[PDB]
Amino acid sequence: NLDMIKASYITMGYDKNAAEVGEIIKATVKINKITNFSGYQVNIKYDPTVLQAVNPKTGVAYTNSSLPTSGELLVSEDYGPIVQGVHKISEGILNLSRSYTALEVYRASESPEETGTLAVVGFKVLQKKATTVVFEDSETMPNGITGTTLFNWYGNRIQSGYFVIQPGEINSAP
Repeated sequence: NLDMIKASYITMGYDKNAAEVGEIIKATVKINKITNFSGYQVNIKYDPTVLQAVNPKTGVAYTNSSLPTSGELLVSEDYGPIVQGVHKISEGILNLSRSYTALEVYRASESPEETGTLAVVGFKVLQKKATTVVFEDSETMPNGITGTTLFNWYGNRIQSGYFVIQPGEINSAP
């Protein structure tokens, strides 16, 4: 299962599938063909006993309020992006949101951002043990599509029409 694909989705990709205790894998949240996309909320589940959420480009441990590192999308300052992280690190739960707020300015450009990366998080290996990270619904995302909510530039929730592609195993027991 690889990308280069016509269907609309959101996924997570790894820069590597395998790593030693203490090494960091960068996990990138990214989307494909989301119509008039203007923001995301995602809820991420991982094994805290096995993986530690860190900054991907420094290595410093995330707190319950750490920000994701930015992607290619949602960084145009003219459209007023706001970003927030509300985590439960001891349960292995990250919840990240970033949206444009100046939607009228955005709509006026007639140039929607529909495909690209959204967010980069780091995962430092604490045990070289078989482990998976998932998008997963939360009690707090009543409307979450498998732990995801995406919006368009009218401020509407995208209610269907895309796939949530789970990222696949880390350090798989061969």
